[PDB]
Amino acid sequence: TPVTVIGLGLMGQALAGAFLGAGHPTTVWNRTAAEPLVARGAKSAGSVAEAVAASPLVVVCVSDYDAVHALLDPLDGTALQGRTLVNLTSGTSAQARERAAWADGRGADYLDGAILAGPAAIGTADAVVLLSGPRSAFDPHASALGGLGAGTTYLGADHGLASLYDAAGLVMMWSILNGFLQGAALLGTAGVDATTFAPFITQGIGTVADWLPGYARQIDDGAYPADDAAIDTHLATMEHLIHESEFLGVNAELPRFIKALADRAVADGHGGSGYPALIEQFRTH
Amino acid sequence: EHTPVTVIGLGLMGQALAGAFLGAGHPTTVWNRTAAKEPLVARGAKSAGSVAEAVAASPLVVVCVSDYDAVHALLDPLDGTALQGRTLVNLTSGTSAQARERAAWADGRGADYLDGAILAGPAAIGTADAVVLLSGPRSAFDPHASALGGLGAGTTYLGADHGLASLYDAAGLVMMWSILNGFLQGAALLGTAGVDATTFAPFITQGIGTVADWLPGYARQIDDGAYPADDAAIDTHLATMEHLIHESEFLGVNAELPRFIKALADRAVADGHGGSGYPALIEQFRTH
Ligand SMILES: NC(=O)c1ccc[n+]([C@@H]2O[C@H](COP(=O)([O-])OP(=O)(O)OC[C@H]3O[C@@H](n4cnc5c(N)ncnc54)[C@H](OP(=O)(O)O)[C@@H]3O)[C@@H](O)[C@H]2O)c1
Ligand SMILES: NC(=O)c1ccc[n+]([C@@H]2O[C@H](COP(=O)([O-])OP(=O)(O)OC[C@H]3O[C@@H](n4cnc5c(N)ncnc54)[C@H](OP(=O)(O)O)[C@@H]3O)[C@@H](O)[C@H]2O)c1
Repeated sequence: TPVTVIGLGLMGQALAGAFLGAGHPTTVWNRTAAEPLVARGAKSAGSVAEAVAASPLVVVCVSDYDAVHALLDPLDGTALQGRTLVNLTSGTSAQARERAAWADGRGADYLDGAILAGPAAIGTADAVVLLSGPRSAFDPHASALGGLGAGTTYLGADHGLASLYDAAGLVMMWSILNGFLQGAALLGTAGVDATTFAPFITQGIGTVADWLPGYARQIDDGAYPADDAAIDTHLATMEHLIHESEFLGVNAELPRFIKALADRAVADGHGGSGYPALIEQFRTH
Repeated sequence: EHTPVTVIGLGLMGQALAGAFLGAGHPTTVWNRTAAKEPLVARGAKSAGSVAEAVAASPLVVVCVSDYDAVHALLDPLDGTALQGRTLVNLTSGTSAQARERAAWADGRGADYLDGAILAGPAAIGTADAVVLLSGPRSAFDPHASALGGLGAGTTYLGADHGLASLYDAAGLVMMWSILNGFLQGAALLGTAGVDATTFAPFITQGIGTVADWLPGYARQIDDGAYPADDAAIDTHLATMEHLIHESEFLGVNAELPRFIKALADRAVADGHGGSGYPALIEQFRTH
């Protein structure tokens, strides 16, 4: 099964590498042409149009959806007819949904994706690559695409999903790093080093993560039982976190933000509910 | 051993504590404002007439009540002699300043003092799931180490400062609220497309594990003043944070959290740490 890869930054190379390493006749193109991939078995290509004509499966990985626009919008109406396009460029759900409409009007199958791992992980069990789009676009190329890693996974029909998953993962990542930093600062005031702190906090991170499947069950019904842990009882402790932060002269913006949300929930009379009732705060504005 | 211990305060957590001390074979005296709050004296527990009697019963006294204002209310009125020669362990939640205050007070009252914090629910007490942090001087902790281990294998002594247990509790709490809020932001986003929280959860917990593994390394960076980019500099985060905001606004979900995240990164860029790795943001968390 021949496959084409458009875009050869760090990630584009990894992608092409995995397709060669899995035995695919692999055609390649980049703006700045120029090499190692053609030195393994890769056929290099003269233009974008030649790259697209080479394979029924076309993969795109460039910096943003503006670059995607730049390389794909100029193509002939016929160039994509009957082909499957897989766009692994990072972007928003709206960008993905747009390319899906565009690709449909250009007579093509389209999968929108997102890579959640570094270039080194591609082709291993560490790779996570999410795909969204219709089954008719994915099933025929499932074997080919599995070549990027066992973590290559199909999320469902709506082309917006990969983006949304990538967003949920990113906000969680920033949330954790910032929580960690707030912690290290606090403890640093008493001279405890970050490296002493870390093993403590990773144990705790694991504990909290185990609570989430249950919080998900609560969110999927509209049912937020207190379980001796109601939002009201969090409130006092959040004040302490703020007072402690202020008093030691570290930043308190994060603790104050945390208290703000809980106050809102109390103000809509959800004081008596479990923490996951805060989903309503995250749903509005 | 049959080494006697007293427990003052019998809310959910106070009961669990007293339960663990009985279950470990300790002659266990008990007191609560709302007396008869009973099942404990129905196991082998001796109940007590007043706070003073409870303190006179045991060389080891443990306190677990709602806040340090309550602690003030029950302990300040005692005679100067009532605590002489005893070890007081306060497992009430509070601030480092509240802990350091009681340590001074307890010292002037002729007592050894450990300040602690419980990081687990009542059910976990007496098991391997219990985490109970203790801080204070070795002289206060060593002679009662066996007794206190009876609360769980996760019972741990943090060192001399009477403020450390509070500070560890704070770090753990802020991390906990940070993760839950991240999770809720995610669920709201994915909810717009009809994907259920329970579908989402296994995806996010895989990721949480991946990020946690980065932290020992981030700690090493923070402990030197050295924040190398590792092909992942704060500048390169910046574009993506804008997308998270634009996505949030556009789908009509809350965007305060994504905006807050971008705010901090902007500050770091404005002090010319754009080129550094993410852990250079510790400086933002250390000021204002
Ligand atoms: N590497 C990672 O850590 C990682 C992880 C997950 C996802 N991703 C995503 O993968 C995608 C690719 O990133 P990358 O690793 O390739 O980083 P990158 O090196 O910045 O991307 C470079 C690729 O984009 C092309 N490009 C950029 N602007 C262009 C334009 N106006 N016209 C034509 N081509 C343009 C570059 O062509 P030139 O030859 O002209 O430079 C090159 O092919 C990005 O969405 C990135 O977010 C990356
Ligand atoms: N349970 C948990 O999930 C958990 C987890 C970690 C830490 N903790 C901590 O454990 C400590 C105790 O909380 P808990 O869960 O046992 O709370 P609780 O169910 O509110 O029990 C609170 C205790 O506070 C006492 N109290 C409050 N004000 C008082 C006063 N002015 N004078 C005398 N006694 C007073 C109550 O006695 P009355 O019954 O007579 O009112 C009761 O024994 C708290 O600091 C809490 O943060 C609890």
